[PDB]
Amino acid sequence: SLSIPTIKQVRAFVLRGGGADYHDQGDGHWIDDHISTPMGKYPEYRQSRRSFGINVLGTLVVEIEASDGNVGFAVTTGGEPAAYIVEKHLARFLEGARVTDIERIWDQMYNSTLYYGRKGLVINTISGVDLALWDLLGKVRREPVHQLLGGAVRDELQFYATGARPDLAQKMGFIGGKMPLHHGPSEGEEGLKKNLEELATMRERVGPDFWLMFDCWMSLDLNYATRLARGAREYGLKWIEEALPPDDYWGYAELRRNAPTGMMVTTGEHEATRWGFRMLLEMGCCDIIQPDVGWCGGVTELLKISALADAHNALVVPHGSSVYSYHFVATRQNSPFAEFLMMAPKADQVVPMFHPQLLGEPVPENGRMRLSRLDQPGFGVTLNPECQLHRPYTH
Amino acid sequence: SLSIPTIKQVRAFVLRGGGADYHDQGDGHWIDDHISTPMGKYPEYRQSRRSFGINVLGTLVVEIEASDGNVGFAVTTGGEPAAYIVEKHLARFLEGARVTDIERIWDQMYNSTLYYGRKGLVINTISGVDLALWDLLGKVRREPVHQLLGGAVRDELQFYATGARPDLAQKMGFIGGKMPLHHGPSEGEEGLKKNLEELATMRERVGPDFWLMFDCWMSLDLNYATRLARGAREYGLKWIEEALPPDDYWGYAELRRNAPTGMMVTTGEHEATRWGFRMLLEMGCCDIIQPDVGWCGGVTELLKISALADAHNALVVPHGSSVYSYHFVATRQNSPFAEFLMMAPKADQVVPMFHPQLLGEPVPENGRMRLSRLDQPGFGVTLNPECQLHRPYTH
Amino acid sequence: SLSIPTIKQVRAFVLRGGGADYHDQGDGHWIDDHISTPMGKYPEYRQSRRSFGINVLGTLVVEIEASDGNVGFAVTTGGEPAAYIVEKHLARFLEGARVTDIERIWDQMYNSTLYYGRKGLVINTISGVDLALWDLLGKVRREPVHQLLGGAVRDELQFYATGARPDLAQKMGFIGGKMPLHHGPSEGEEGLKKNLEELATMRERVGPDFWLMFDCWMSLDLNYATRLARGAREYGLKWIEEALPPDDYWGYAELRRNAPTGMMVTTGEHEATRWGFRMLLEMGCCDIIQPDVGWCGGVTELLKISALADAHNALVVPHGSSVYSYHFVATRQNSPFAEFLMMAPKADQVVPMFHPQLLGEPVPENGRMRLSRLDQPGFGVTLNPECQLHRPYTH
Amino acid sequence: SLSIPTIKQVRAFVLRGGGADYHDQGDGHWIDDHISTPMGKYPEYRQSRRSFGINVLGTLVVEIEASDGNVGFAVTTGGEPAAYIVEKHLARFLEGARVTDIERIWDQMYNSTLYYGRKGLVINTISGVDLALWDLLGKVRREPVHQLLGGAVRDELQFYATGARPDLAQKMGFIGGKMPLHHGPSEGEEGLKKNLEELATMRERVGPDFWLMFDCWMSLDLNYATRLARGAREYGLKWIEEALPPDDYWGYAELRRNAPTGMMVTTGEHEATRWGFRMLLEMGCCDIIQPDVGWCGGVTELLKISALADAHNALVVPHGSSVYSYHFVATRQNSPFAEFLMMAPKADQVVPMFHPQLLGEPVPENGRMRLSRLDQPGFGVTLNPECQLHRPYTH
Ligand SMILES: [Mg+2]
Ligand SMILES: [Mg+2]
Ligand SMILES: [Mg+2]
Ligand SMILES: [Mg+2]
Repeated sequence: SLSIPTIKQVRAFVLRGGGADYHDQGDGHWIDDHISTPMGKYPEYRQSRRSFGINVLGTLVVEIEASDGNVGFAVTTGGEPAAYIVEKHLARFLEGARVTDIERIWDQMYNSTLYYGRKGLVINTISGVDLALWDLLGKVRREPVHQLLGGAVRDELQFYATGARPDLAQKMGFIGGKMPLHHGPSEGEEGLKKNLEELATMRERVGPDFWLMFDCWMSLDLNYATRLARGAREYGLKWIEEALPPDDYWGYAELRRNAPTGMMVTTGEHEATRWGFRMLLEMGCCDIIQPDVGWCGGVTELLKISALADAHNALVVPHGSSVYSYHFVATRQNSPFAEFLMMAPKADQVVPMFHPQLLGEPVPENGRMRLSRLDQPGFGVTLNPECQLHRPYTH
Repeated sequence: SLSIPTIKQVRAFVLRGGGADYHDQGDGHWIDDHISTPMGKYPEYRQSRRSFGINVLGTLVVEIEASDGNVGFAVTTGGEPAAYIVEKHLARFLEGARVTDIERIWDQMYNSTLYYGRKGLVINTISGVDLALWDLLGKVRREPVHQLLGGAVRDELQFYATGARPDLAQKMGFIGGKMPLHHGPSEGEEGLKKNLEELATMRERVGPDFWLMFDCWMSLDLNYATRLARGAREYGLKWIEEALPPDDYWGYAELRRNAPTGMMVTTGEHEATRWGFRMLLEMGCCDIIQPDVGWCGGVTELLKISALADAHNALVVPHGSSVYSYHFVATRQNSPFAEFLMMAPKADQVVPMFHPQLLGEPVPENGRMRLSRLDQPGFGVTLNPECQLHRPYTH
Repeated sequence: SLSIPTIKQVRAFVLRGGGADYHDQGDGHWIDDHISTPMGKYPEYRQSRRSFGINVLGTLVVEIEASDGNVGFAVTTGGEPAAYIVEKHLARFLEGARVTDIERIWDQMYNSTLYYGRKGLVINTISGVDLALWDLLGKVRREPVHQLLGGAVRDELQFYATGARPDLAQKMGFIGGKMPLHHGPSEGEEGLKKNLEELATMRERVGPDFWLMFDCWMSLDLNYATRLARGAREYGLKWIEEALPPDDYWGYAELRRNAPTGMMVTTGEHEATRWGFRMLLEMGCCDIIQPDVGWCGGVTELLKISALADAHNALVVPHGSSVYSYHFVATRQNSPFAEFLMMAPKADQVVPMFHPQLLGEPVPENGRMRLSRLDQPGFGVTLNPECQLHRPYTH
Repeated sequence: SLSIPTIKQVRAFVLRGGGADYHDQGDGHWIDDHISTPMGKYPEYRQSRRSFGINVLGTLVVEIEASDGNVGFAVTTGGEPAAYIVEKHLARFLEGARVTDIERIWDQMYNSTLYYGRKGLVINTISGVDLALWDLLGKVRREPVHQLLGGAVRDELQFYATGARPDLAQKMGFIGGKMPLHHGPSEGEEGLKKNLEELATMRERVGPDFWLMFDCWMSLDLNYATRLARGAREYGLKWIEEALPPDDYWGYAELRRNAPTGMMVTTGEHEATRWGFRMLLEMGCCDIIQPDVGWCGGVTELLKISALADAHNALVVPHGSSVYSYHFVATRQNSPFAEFLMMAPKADQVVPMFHPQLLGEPVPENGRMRLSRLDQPGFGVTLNPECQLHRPYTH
């Protein structure tokens, strides 16, 4: 049988400016233009999410070198504190292990960090290592990750675009456009009117069939979300996303019940592990779960989260994670379409989602992506040599 | 990247005499010695399960030849009627497909047979094909199946033994002994006393720590099972298995609630798909689910069933399926120990579980199985040339 | 009215060796002596919790300097990664604020870190800052923290002692002794017998009335915990703590239902926020919630958690946090007794809980602590000059 | 540390004519002009609430003198019978106690009156003493009560006005207008038509965005309330308040379910303690709880009620209690806006809510109140020397 290499060393680097950390941006970007958030109730933190620190972490790069010379890697959000965790804590569970010990390594990472993990940063870190491991395994086997995950179930991926210009997204071939909500509860009725006006304007431009969705980034309360959803019915809003904070399971269940018949309620990008998603599904909190592969626990855990959704006959549409989501969703019956975040400042052109960190990163063409483009080993990308890496720790 | 072969042809064969169909035995075997079943209420069908036709199907052998010459295969219960389904119906979804299209092929087999499937024989058939596909993928990758399923999470498997001699199993290093219940409700109080006498005798021989369990093969009613469990508490019975018919979800939940504190209720060998097991788990029907990989939908579906169990923090101890279960359970955190069926007529020695069909089949060595022993490609076994195959159908 | 000062600067430091991070110990300590944990299923990580990295973070020291010269501080678990969060992210919400803006500062810290927080390390960090804020407010007001929290409701605190020697704790005046469980599920029946033997031995030494408890540090599964509790009834075990991982709300509810009548099930030291505890209380997961003030969100959030418990008429016995818990529990009707960790290596004498970091730290005197002893401003302690602080980051 | 004074004496006085007892009015006031109540079914008690005795108690004034000369006080509804309770019963728990023993004193007051308390008058009395204690503590510390309650979370309070002239309230800067319902179930369809006509007239005058609410003072039945709410949908009614009697928890839950999507159901001004509000929240009886600080148990208990609402992510908008509510709500994230009762006979001008009892009482200016106006110690008000006090009892 094939001689399986062992893991020689694990390394963590930090990278800043775009890439995995969607919000690690500069000035003039739609993704930081008055997005409604839980902090919006404070005027001083309403115009910019960066002002309250959404960009304090940056990107965590994890590299895993095997005894055969192969090197797998992945990028996610975490930066220096995450690098500390990788170098000082998690490395011990990987070094010396066979590259195929995926399930065992994940279990040790999760159980060993349980005392300060469960959700958030620690899970982001575990996800990063996990992705790097799958990248390495793919490289060792000389096959793309989708083939290690049961194979694709569709010949191409179809995308909806997230950004402030759903009208421009339609012209680019996308199947729908998810817009950021710009006004929250603290802006009262005037803000609600402005929210609905924005949706109305886009509906007029795109026609009655193009999909339109609202992303609320955990910024509303039950009543406001209920009224926004009801008011959006007139414009055929397909779904309302992350209306409430992730810990409010009860509120999501109520919102889904009070929502217009046919309109979906989605959430999950800030939820983690099979247990977090079990709570969402069992309490009937949403119609679509949206875990981020780089934050929910990685591919190993997403496989379990996905199977849970399968049993619940629920749709799983991961929070756009570049090739990390593309390789995964291609193999899932429960993920008929995918999210493509428009990282161009004015959302007026398609650019790689994790630009400029990944070389070889495919992007939708007329809103689609042929599976044939994901034919390289692992996740099929290489780290851009132009991105200055920083290794804050060693072990 | 590696050149993935396509599937050239699928073939179905029938084999009789032992093997995958555990009950396809001759005379004098403990496995057919007055085992309590739902038919026990009829004196004419009480002594032998073969009398009511538990051995009417025999073994289904599925072979899948790839364009590179590799041939994967698997064995399960189904015989001629299953071969008909494989050759006349399922073959079309596999031939021409890339060997890595596992998820897509499974979905097509299940959705195309829904009108006459869901559970039973049709799922057994789908499972056999699925197993042959995983064997083939392992051979193409030149790796044992456990490495394709996330890698082992333990260095060895530990087994409990199923048969009429738990005392002898103890001497052979097994961690426990599950014995068949010989008397059902129609045999009244005398039968109940006999059941408890057999347990008492074995408990006396093995000491207070050795695990002892009762397998009831769907033969009881709620009250009888309740009383049997209570009476068995005095002997520290670890669990009572398949006390009721598979369709009685409600009864299982009630039984589990009325069971002695600490004693477990298990079931599942006659349950199929992620949805069947979701019902068992959500309704609180059992403490351990026991799907048979060759009957529940195969490895592909068992992965999803297992993930569901993970979310429910439930134990999964698959019904023994020789190498097909060994390779799978080795990779699951939720499967700490495994079942080994004692197929020797008097359960007084260890013999290959699927004897005589599988050459190279590993047997437990003093109740354990080092993972280092499962180092060959696929499921690591070959079809015994001695077994005369029969090809009932072609396509 | 009193002139309220503003916050001039917040600083984060890292300290190693004992202190707030209970597990940051050296060799020969009972607290690292074969404690049962979720990693115990791996022989390599069974003897020492330090081997899997329970001591990788160390202590986070937060200092908050006000415009009047007063400086509040606190210690908790978090180290360098937590310091990064404090300096690079949280500082902005405090500097310039009036020292009395506690509720507003907490809300901003939590809502600004939601995208990578909710539980774990980020909450530990928020908790440390919150504790330093309360220490500062107490110093500005020139009053002990208990007087800022509604005043004491008892004249003295009474403690139960946690460590491997409940017998010695009895001789030192404590009201009970909580001992660490040393064997988990992977150690089977032999381990279960050993666990019960240790309990039996201690019960024999202390008599039938002295309280005895078992701390399981998230290491069991439902069935094992069920059997351990039943076996411990013979020895009058008062409660079984953290039997299951924090994310298994469903399992806890089941365990509490199957627990011996009168025996309590407790958990919560690894749970955070009002919402995490709402889930525990509403689902009937435990009889006593045990949040750690330095990990659950700080005093500000613990006040809300405590009020929730009040409505549920539930007991709240916070995980011991030295003066940070003493000042809080003294004011709560729902916290009749408190936890005191025996940090002496052999748990054979009383030493300061957060030794050697806090000068002026009060120790129980014959198992009790008169409130008259907590008469100094804030939390009444000073940073030990001996401890060499490290300032990893600035802002 | 600061030397904390003790309580020297507690005194209770009675005051009549306006003030704390909102309904202790004379002729010609909107607050007594055909308000719908549970007694409305009797024609003789329909025109005036005073006719059935809503004004039989008057105001209870509680004074607490400390050893340092400081004197705290508060006003609420209770009069002579409440004074009896204060002087003859509650005084014993306060005199001799340190002014900071807030939690202990409250507990003793509640537990000692449990046999004839729980809700109603007795709790009003406890609330009065509790407020006087917080006023005293604020005076001793020389800080406004909001700073003792975690500090303000907003720079100003925004108010909606309660009275028969929401149109005039809009012109005065208020954010909304809550109108009293004038017709109940016994007036049949004619009365329902008149109720909706009144709402229609006000909606025409104020425009589509100004908030309009209906206060029903416990006067309806489930069906009538359901039909009124449905009929008010046309006029964008924001919420329907106290539709049913306080003991009908089941009815409130049903009403909230049958209510127009987006319209809120509120109640609680006649509910008391953490347990009363737990029942409301857990049974899903309302979207907003409206405890009166002077009737629900005081600030000490409202802190617990508020925390409960926090866990339930529910809005808390206290039933206008002058400075007693202002100081509290300023510190709560869950109380974004406040109620201001228009005590002017024709609701055509702003006058102090507790006029003429409190000197130094702030009032909304153009519908808002800067937190800077609540800068005096305690609740910042003094008893008006012109109000003839009466001390019916001594002890
Ligand atoms: Mg989103
Ligand atoms: Mg069985
Ligand atoms: Mg503990
Ligand atoms: Mg009202």
